[PDB]
Amino acid sequence: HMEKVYGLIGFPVEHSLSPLMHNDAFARLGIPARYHLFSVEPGQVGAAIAGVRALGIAGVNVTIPHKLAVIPFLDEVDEHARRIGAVNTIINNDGRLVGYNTDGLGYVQALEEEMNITLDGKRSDIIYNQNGVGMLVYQGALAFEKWTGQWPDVNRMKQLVIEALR
Amino acid sequence: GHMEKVYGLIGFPVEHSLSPLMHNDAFARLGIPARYHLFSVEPGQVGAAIAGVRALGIAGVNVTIPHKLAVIPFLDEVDEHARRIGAVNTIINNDGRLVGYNTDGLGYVQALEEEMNITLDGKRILVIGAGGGARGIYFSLLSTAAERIDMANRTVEKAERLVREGDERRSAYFSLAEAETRLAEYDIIINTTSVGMHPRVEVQPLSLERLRPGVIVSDIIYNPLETKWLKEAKARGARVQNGVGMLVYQGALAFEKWTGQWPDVNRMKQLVIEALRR
Ligand SMILES: [Cl-]
Ligand SMILES: [Cl-]
Repeated sequence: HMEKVYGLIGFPVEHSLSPLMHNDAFARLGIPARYHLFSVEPGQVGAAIAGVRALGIAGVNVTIPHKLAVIPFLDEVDEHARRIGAVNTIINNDGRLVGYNTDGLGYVQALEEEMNITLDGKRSDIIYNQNGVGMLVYQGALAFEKWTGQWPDVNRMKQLVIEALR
Repeated sequence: GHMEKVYGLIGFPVEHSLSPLMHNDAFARLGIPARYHLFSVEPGQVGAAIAGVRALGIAGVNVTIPHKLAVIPFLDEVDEHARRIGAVNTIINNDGRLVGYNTDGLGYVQALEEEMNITLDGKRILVIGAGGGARGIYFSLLSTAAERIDMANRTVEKAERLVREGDERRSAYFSLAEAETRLAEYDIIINTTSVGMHPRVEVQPLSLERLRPGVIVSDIIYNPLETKWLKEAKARGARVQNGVGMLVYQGALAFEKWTGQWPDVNRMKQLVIEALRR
């Protein structure tokens, strides 16, 4: 079968662990696809996004330093991402590119699940190299769910991440 | 873990390709951090796709119908052999600079010499058809020590035009009718037309009536794995070859151009044949 293409856009991206967790998750769920790393120099972000649409790449995550840069090139941006003024997740719907930001929701969810608490109280270090691991995994999983419609096994993603960071 | 490099095919359509099958298996057997994908590119979306290749850092892509001519303006450089053919089927991305090549000719030739264990020295060759699928083969054959490379085509003027681009000292142009009458004058006969290809199988590129026994009859068609033409040639005592080899060597040459390593062609043929017989 023809696998769909996904990946991470950023500069640098070579040491990202997103491929590790996403690819294991695709396989686990029998999803014909692969997650890659796209090193995009500042100045070519416009061409990278136009490139995503033209090549039919299914979707891409966006890390430093393009979260803000990709916005003018999308066809639609989620009100939340607009407000934040940053996008870390893009999906290509038959040519229409929509931007989302799962960094926040991801931090929150990973917090209350890893700490087993509820923010309704006063209402951790995101650096993973509480860890930022939970955040890395959850923001990715939210993106994974947007693309595939399936919520991946986060415990497995965390396990692979941690093991690698060690 | 290492960053996988991205390769793929651009065209419209691309889903039928066997390149992923071949390349992904080769990357695995050789321990190469990479994957070959399929990228559908609509006519008029070529400039954006190429710009994408540069921006995203895609290592290389093959090009097929109907973009082999259309991609040229977006390339920084085009190999001399590809410029002569006027089509690019292989692009390598050298850290931002795109160079195009065409593996048609060498793919065919190298597969012929190896599969049939022969040298082209002094061979009298007849190429049938004068289309894009024949230009690479024709030009590469001219670079060998073949005795002659003649060309036959239904519309003789197209063959004449191509021969003028060639030598004219070792190559003459003929109509299919003329070619059939002098079919005995050739050591190797090559069909580059799609006559006999799926689904219109019960027809042949040209009559083998005057074919000599023991000569080589080469058909680049690989679907079916044996055209009516090849079957009859075998019956007439000819050594035969379908296009599987060309397809494979086209892939191997691009693969080597990209990685610097020559893949296992027998393994590639094995997978290809299985996919075709499926
Ligand atoms: Cl012409
Ligand atoms: Cl072929």
